[PDB]
Amino acid sequence: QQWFCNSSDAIISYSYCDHLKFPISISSEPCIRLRGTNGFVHVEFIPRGNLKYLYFNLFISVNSIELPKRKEVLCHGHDDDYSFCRALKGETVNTSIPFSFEGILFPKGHYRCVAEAIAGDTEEKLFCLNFTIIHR
Amino acid sequence: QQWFCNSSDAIISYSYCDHLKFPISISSEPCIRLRGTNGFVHVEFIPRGNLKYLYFNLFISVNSIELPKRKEVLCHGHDDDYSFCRALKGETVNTSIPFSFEGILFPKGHYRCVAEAIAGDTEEKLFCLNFTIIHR
Amino acid sequence: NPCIEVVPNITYQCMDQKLSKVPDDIPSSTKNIDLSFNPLKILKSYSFSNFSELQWLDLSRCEIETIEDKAWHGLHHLSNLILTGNPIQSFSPGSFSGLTSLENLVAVETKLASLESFPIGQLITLKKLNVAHNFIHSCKLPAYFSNLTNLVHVDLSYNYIQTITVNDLQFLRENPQVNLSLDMSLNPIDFIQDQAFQGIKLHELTLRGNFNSSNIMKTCLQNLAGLHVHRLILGEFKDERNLEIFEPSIMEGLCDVTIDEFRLTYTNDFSDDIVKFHCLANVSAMSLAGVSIKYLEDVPKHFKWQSLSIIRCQLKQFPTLDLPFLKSLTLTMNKGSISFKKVALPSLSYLDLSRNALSFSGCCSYSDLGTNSLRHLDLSFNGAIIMSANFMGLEELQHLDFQHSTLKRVTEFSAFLSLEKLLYLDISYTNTKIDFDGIFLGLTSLNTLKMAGNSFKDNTLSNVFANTTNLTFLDLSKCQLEQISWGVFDTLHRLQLLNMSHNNLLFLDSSHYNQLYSLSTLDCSFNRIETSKGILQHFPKSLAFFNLTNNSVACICEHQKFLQWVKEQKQFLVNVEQMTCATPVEMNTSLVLDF
Amino acid sequence: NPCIEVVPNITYQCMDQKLSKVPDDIPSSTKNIDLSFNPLKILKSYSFSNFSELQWLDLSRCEIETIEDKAWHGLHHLSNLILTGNPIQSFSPGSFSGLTSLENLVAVETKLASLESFPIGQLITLKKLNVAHNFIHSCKLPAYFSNLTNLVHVDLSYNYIQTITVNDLQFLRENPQVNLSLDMSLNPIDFIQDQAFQGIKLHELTLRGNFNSSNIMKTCLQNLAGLHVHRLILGEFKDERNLEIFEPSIMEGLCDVTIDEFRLTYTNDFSDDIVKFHCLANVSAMSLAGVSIKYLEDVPKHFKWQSLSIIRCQLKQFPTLDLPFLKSLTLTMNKGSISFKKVALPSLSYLDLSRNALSFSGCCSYSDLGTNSLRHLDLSFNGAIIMSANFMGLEELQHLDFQHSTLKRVTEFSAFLSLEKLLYLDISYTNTKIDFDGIFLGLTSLNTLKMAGNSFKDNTLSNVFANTTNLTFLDLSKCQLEQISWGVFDTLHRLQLLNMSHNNLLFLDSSHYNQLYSLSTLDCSFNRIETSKGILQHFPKSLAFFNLTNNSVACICEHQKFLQWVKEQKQFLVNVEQMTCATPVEMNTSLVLDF
Ligand SMILES: *[C@@H]1O[C@H](CO)[C@@H](O[C@@H]2O[C@H](CO)[C@@H](O)[C@H](O)[C@H]2NC(C)=O)[C@H](O)[C@H]1NC(C)=O
Ligand SMILES: *[C@@H]1O[C@H](CO)[C@@H](O[C@@H]2O[C@H](CO)[C@@H](O)[C@H](O)[C@H]2NC(C)=O)[C@H](O)[C@H]1NC(C)=O
Ligand SMILES: *[C@@H]1O[C@H](CO)[C@@H](O[C@@H]2O[C@H](CO)[C@@H](O)[C@H](O)[C@H]2NC(C)=O)[C@H](O)[C@H]1NC(C)=O
Ligand SMILES: *[C@@H]1O[C@H](CO)[C@@H](O[C@@H]2O[C@H](CO)[C@@H](O)[C@H](O)[C@H]2NC(C)=O)[C@H](O)[C@H]1NC(C)=O
Ligand SMILES: *[C@@H]1O[C@H](CO)[C@@H](O[C@@H]2O[C@H](CO)[C@@H](O)[C@H](O)[C@H]2NC(C)=O)[C@H](O)[C@H]1NC(C)=O
Ligand SMILES: *[C@@H]1O[C@H](CO)[C@@H](O[C@@H]2O[C@H](CO)[C@@H](O)[C@H](O)[C@H]2NC(C)=O)[C@H](O)[C@H]1NC(C)=O
Ligand SMILES: *[C@@H]1O[C@H](CO)[C@@H](O)[C@H](O)[C@H]1NC(C)=O
Ligand SMILES: *[C@@H]1O[C@H](CO)[C@@H](O)[C@H](O)[C@H]1NC(C)=O
Ligand SMILES: *[C@@H]1O[C@H](CO)[C@@H](O)[C@H](O)[C@H]1NC(C)=O
Ligand SMILES: *[C@@H]1O[C@H](CO)[C@@H](O)[C@H](O)[C@H]1NC(C)=O
Ligand SMILES: *[C@@H]1O[C@H](CO)[C@@H](O)[C@H](O)[C@H]1NC(C)=O
Ligand SMILES: *[C@@H]1O[C@H](CO)[C@@H](O)[C@H](O)[C@H]1NC(C)=O
Ligand SMILES: *[C@@H]1O[C@H](CO)[C@@H](O)[C@H](O)[C@H]1NC(C)=O
Ligand SMILES: *[C@@H]1O[C@H](CO)[C@@H](O)[C@H](O)[C@H]1NC(C)=O
Ligand SMILES: *[C@@H]1O[C@H](CO)[C@@H](O)[C@H](O)[C@H]1NC(C)=O
Ligand SMILES: *[C@@H]1O[C@H](CO)[C@@H](O)[C@H](O)[C@H]1NC(C)=O
Ligand SMILES: *[C@@H]1O[C@H](CO)[C@@H](O)[C@H](O)[C@H]1NC(C)=O
Ligand SMILES: *[C@@H]1O[C@H](CO)[C@@H](O)[C@H](O)[C@H]1NC(C)=O
Ligand SMILES: *[C@@H]1O[C@H](CO)[C@@H](O)[C@H](O)[C@H]1NC(C)=O
Ligand SMILES: *[C@@H]1O[C@H](CO)[C@@H](O)[C@H](O)[C@H]1NC(C)=O
Ligand SMILES: *[C@@H]1O[C@H](CO)[C@@H](O)[C@H](O)[C@H]1NC(C)=O
Ligand SMILES: *[C@@H]1O[C@H](CO)[C@@H](O)[C@H](O)[C@H]1NC(C)=O
Repeated sequence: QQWFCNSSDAIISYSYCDHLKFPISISSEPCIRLRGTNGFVHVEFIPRGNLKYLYFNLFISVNSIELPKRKEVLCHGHDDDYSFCRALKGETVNTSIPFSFEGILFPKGHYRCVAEAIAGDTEEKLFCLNFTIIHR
Repeated sequence: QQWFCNSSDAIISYSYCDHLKFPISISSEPCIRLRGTNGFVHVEFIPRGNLKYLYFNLFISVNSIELPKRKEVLCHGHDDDYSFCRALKGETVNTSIPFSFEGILFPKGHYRCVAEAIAGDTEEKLFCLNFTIIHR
Repeated sequence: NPCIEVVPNITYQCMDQKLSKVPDDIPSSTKNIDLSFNPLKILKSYSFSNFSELQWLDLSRCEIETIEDKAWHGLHHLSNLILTGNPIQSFSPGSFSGLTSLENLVAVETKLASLESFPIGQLITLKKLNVAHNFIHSCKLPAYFSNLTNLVHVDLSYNYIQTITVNDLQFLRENPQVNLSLDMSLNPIDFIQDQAFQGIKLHELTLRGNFNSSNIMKTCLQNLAGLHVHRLILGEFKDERNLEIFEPSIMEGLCDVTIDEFRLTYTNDFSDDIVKFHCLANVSAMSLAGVSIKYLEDVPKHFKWQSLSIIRCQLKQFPTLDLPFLKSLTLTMNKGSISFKKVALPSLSYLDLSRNALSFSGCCSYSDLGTNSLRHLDLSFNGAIIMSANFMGLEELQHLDFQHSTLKRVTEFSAFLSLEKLLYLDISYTNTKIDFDGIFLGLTSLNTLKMAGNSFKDNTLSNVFANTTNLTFLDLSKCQLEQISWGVFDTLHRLQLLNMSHNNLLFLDSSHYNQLYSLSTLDCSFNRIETSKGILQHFPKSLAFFNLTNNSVACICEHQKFLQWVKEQKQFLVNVEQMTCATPVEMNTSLVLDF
Repeated sequence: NPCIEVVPNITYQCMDQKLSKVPDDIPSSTKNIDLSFNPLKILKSYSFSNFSELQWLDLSRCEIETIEDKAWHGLHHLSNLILTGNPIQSFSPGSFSGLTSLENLVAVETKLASLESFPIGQLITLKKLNVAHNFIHSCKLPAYFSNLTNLVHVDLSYNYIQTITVNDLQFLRENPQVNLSLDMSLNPIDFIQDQAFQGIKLHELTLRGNFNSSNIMKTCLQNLAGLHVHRLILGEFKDERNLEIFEPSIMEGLCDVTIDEFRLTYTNDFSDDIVKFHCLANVSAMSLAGVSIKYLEDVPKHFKWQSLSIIRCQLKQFPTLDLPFLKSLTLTMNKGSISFKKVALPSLSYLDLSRNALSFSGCCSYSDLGTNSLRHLDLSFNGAIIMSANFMGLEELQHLDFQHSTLKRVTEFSAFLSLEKLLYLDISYTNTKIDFDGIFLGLTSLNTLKMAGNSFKDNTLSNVFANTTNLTFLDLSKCQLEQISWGVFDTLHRLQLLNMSHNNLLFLDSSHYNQLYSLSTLDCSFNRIETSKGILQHFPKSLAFFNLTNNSVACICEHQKFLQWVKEQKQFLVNVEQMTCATPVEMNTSLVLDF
């Protein structure tokens, strides 16, 4: 319900989590095509942690078959590559990150991903998102 | 008793095995120095196997501490590098092989090595030698 | 307390409840209060009077819009005060008055306008100051800084600064003793008035994300002549506008600046020629963190680099180096799988190649690193080392570390045979079937072994610890041992910690350990013991800790002597409380037979 | 029989007993006799009369010095006759008379002198002939060869041949149909008379170890103009005198010889330029075996190589290739640790990189090998593969083999997702904790899985075999399973062999296997079973073999029904004989309760 885009071959949607509702606005340009894409992802929110040791826990599910759990490090403290690694709790963050991906084949079906952002220094959850992708 | 040489820092000797006494003459030039060497090894004998799949089983012992067992392949059938890989049982072999070694440190003491040559195709023992090296 | 206590009478986390004033029922003697996102709108006099023990206060995103005169009256030990987010546009005088030990003021995003109308003149203890994201327009340092003697960092990042002039940093000319650390990242600097920096000395200067024009950056950098900096940090950010063409000619101007440690962070387009620029020769400590370099082919030989760091930088091939002055090379967390190449570094004394997939096929030869003075080698978390020599020339090493690598061919001969003066070996989690009792020969000075995920032949602890007298810390955990051969440990007269958890021991013996005069900890839990054979009075009395948890001791009168000793000499055991038995009946602690 | 019998009434090994005549008591109907090193000194008429069944006779190092006329009289089925070592200087006529089916005569080191005074004219079945080490002086083939129609190999190695002349190989000019295979290694050839080879066609020609002068070799090779050979083998030997300088100009002369497959073996000094010589462009199948090459940098693009093999050759870097005609590249048993590099081989259809330490970091991308027609990939015994793609372009593969490599990141997504037509997968002994039930998704045509040293999560066989209907051979041995989840195997309607040995099963169930209509072998030994729960009549009757050995079945009336079924339907079980029980009393086979 929060946000959804229809690409050429994908339908992407997200909604808030259930045990955490901390606002965050996020979108992309253009709507991703699981057949390889290259574009930008826009973010806007107000942290509730220091964003200095920020990483993600991803719980993914393909056609109801849980993969293992993924952990993606985004900032690590020492001369990070992104400008927002230096925001503080209460400080408006508003940015656009570039990305590209290509070369993998994805099984058709229905995917789900629960992506929760953790402040690594204190182990608190900054937010939790409930994603839903349908590849056709 | 069979043959022995005194190098600058080594004393090398060999004798026949106990459950196999098949004649073979073998020597080296110059007497090896365990501090790295470069020279030739002269061989003369009359095989009792085909020498086409010839390898060695080495049982080594350092100051009475058995290492694991080594297996060294010398001929393997397909365009081997040595002229004697093509001898047959009953055919006089008489050759000289060049070798070099350098770069390793060897604990002083007393070593022993039982080196038995196996014809790989029929698993028969062409000969068995009882070596004895004293490093000083 | 309308808020959640973390610790009894301390650390009262009160974040994000609908409040409009600091609670009155919060006990004094508290030390850390957090009122964030609460909808306060004005601070009032004496409101914090009783908290004369508080030393960490946070007021972020509260909608503070004004402040009463004696707001922070009674605060006497407050060190850290945060104020991010509050739209306090004008700080009228006399604010920050009561505070008398503040050490770290954070005023990010408070719609500030200038650093002169900032009544902090008397805060004579302030260490840090952070006013990023604050509408400021001029780098001009105000005069009252002369009073803030112990100030060692100022952060002006993400402001509206546009130009630098000679009369700014005037304070720094007249005061050649202030040990200040500046920062101006993300300021659209376009005109550094000539002679701006002259006779100025900073301890650090960040300039990441300033310029987006090649010539603008060239000339601005050029105007820095005269500076004398201890750490100059350059680079860009991924999510911002940035240069599309970077050429070593931009580095011009830096050719007359006394840099002392030059760090170069991410850069969009990067040519390996940048680092080979004729006016880096005097830099003392190069560094690269995130730059997508490919080949570090060949640097001149008059460069005076005394250090070199490459962290998280992509690489496709081990660099080739001949610097006769470099020491302490470091290449970590590389983003590729490279194989080691022979180098010639006559002055190297510290090497670190961890966290890469460094497959190092030949090994431990002076021919691989022309240094007779190495002291710290580290190849942890790498791909596959292959031993082919026993450190013939590296006879000074004092710190070796092969963790998580696949260590191949180490059981086939006395490796480590030449490391006669080594203090810290570590071979944990390298799959190493110890099947040769000479594997640790020559380590006459070792003090710390660490093997955890390593097997043995027959699951029997062989006698591999002779001639290792000085061992003081020994960790055998997580091996899958099933019995301890007789005679081991019989000469470790100084071992003080002997970890053996998570093994599969069937029982315990006391004839072992009988010569461990100095032992003091004998963690032997999680290894499914039943009893302690042998006379139980030969343990060393120096044992202070003995884990016996997650065991399976059978208290079915099995060794009544042991079942009594376990509940008698328990002032040493760990968690004697929940010592369950495993033979019906369970849930017990004491056996009926005494003495 | 004064000698040791190997097989009853066959294969009477009689080597090295002090004999002076073939034993009389050796039974007829024997097939293989070995009289080697016995001190015979003369063969006598009819001595082998009764052995009219012998087909393999060996007389090596016997001190045979003459032969009677009717020596080999009664031998009618003898195929292989060896005569190495015996100093039979002159073979007077009428020898080899009685032999009428000899297929392989070996006369090495019999102090021969010439190939004309060799009375073999009538042996019209002789396939091979070996007269190496035999004093011969002239390559002249004798005329009577016209009679030996089915002769396809002659070995003149290690003789005294000195020169070749036009009237030798005359036979081969007049007879353009003989399919002969020559060999002249180790002959001090120094003068090949001009026009020697002209209109001559051999099927193979070895010349290893002939020359030790650069110019001599150059000119001699030059004189081969006109030849037409199917496999030319060159090189040297390590333990002999050999060229110290090898330059591509020696290859001159070969520039007008119709080579069809050029093999180049060990060479003392080797320059990578040799292979890039302008007159190899027409070779059809290059090959290198033992040459210490370093860089195979860049070969011209008009070369017509259709194959390329590099075996046991040292290498320091993956070669770079662009041959638009090469197919079936092979690089095996390399003597270094190299990492894969991207190549462009539009016609490749067979790749083999086994037994190296090929660490292949990126993976399964058409971008790595520009071939849309691969059919046989093989990366066994390599170092560490790292999956990063699902064969996006290699959709023709039919044979994949990842054995003993460290296969990393394969459980994190559906790898193999694009290999919709694959027949033989093999991932044994790649440490692979199967913890994802989509790992084998897409393999709709697989027929042969092979995973042996691979674990599972919880030691429980998950449901990972859906959408693998066509599986016909499945090997799960040597996993450390401890139970089989319910529902597995429920659609393998064609599995015919199901190996599960060496697991740690506690018992057996029969509700499983109930849908394996075609099963015929169910090796389930060495896995410590106690009984067979579930009704024991749902097994498929098509089971012909059932190992139940090294088990621990308890015959303490535990499941009397099973203890009866095991000794009743035993015409299928394997080695029902030694079926011990493991609950006192042991050493038994039958239980008292019948029916
Ligand atoms: C000057 O103040 C700075 C604080 O910024 C101090 O610099 C630190 O120095 C330590 C060791 O001396 C380094 O590990 C840090 O990297 C430095 N911090 C930064 C961010 O630069 C410095 O100690 C002070 N100098 C004096 C004389 O006190
Ligand atoms: C011995 O090493 C073991 C590793 O097996 C340590 O065990 C850990 O103990 C800590 C608490 O002490 C736990 O948080 C960990 O979960 C344990 N590790 C495992 C793998 O379970 C143990 O601490 C070490 N003993 C000593 C004396 O330091
Ligand atoms: C067993 O008890 C010992 C002693 O209480 C634990 O040892 C402590 O472990 C922590 C974490 O490893 C260390 O930081 C301390 O230094 C250890 N203390 C001493 C002096 O030994 C041990 O971890 C416990 N083991 C398990 C597996 O529970
Ligand atoms: C000519 O005789 C030779 C025997 O030397 C045969 O050559 C073999 O051919 C097979 C397949 O055709 C190859 O696998 C072998 O490598 C060849 N042997 C050698 C040593 O060259 C050949 O088959 C015969 N040709 C005809 C027409 O029968
Ligand atoms: C199943 O695979 C196992 C490997 O564990 C095979 O077991 C071998 O059996 C042969 C004789 O059949 C023995 O010589 C080997 O020693 C066994 N291997 C081991 C590791 O012990 C077994 O043959 C296979 N079963 C089938 C049906 O082929
Ligand atoms: C169990 O018995 C079976 C059947 O006799 C053995 O299977 C044979 O094993 C050999 C060697 O692996 C194969 O060459 C045969 O093809 C197998 N026969 C069939 C049709 O299964 C099996 O090896 C034995 N297993 C053990 C471990 O003893
Ligand atoms: C995500 O949403 C689904 C319904 O769309 C829900 O079942 C699931 O529990 C949600 N995930 C979390 C982590 O709450
Ligand atoms: C966030 O930044 C973008 C430009 O990067 C700008 O267009 C947008 O207006 C900003 N957000 C708000 C709320 O103004
Ligand atoms: C080698 O000789 C020693 C005595 O020198 C003897 O004890 C040993 O058994 C011999 N080795 C073999 C394999 O016979
Ligand atoms: C063996 O060959 C060498 C030369 O390689 C020769 O000197 C020696 O005489 C030969 N052996 C005999 C027994 O002649
Ligand atoms: C904190 O306050 C409570 C109640 O006033 C009191 O009982 C307690 O002793 C105080 N100190 C601590 C450490 O809890
Ligand atoms: C301090 O405590 C006293 C008594 O506990 C109370 O009367 C007073 O109001 C408190 N101070 C403030 C500012 O609330
Ligand atoms: C420091 O503070 C005092 C306050 O008494 C003030 O008089 C003085 O001018 C300040 N220092 C400077 C340099 O202004
Ligand atoms: C740098 O960024 C500013 C802000 O958008 C822009 O006006 C200017 O044109 C940029 N510089 C260049 C060289 O494009
Ligand atoms: C600084 O480097 C320059 C070359 O860029 C060199 O000429 C000069 O001597 C150096 N200054 C020193 C070594 O003090
Ligand atoms: C090494 O140990 C052996 C016995 O295992 C001993 O003979 C030798 O003296 C030791 N080396 C020393 C103590 O340097
Ligand atoms: C071989 O000879 C023996 C004795 O003459 C005879 O008993 C036997 O049947 C013969 N055949 C075989 C196959 O042993
Ligand atoms: C063949 O066998 C017969 C009877 O067994 C024997 O008389 C005769 O001597 C044998 N032939 C030879 C050549 O010994
Ligand atoms: C083949 O053998 C016969 C023996 O009858 C002989 O007459 C003939 O000359 C032989 N062939 C040649 C080419 O000599
Ligand atoms: C080749 O070997 C022969 C035999 O020893 C020798 O006479 C000749 O000089 C060698 N050729 C060269 C070029 O040395
Ligand atoms: C053989 O190769 C030569 C170049 O070495 C070339 O000129 C000639 O055309 C080739 N012969 C063919 C392709 O038949
Ligand atoms: C793959 O398996 C799923 C269920 O596990 C099934 O729905 C799907 O149809 C299968 N794909 C085929 C048979 O191609």
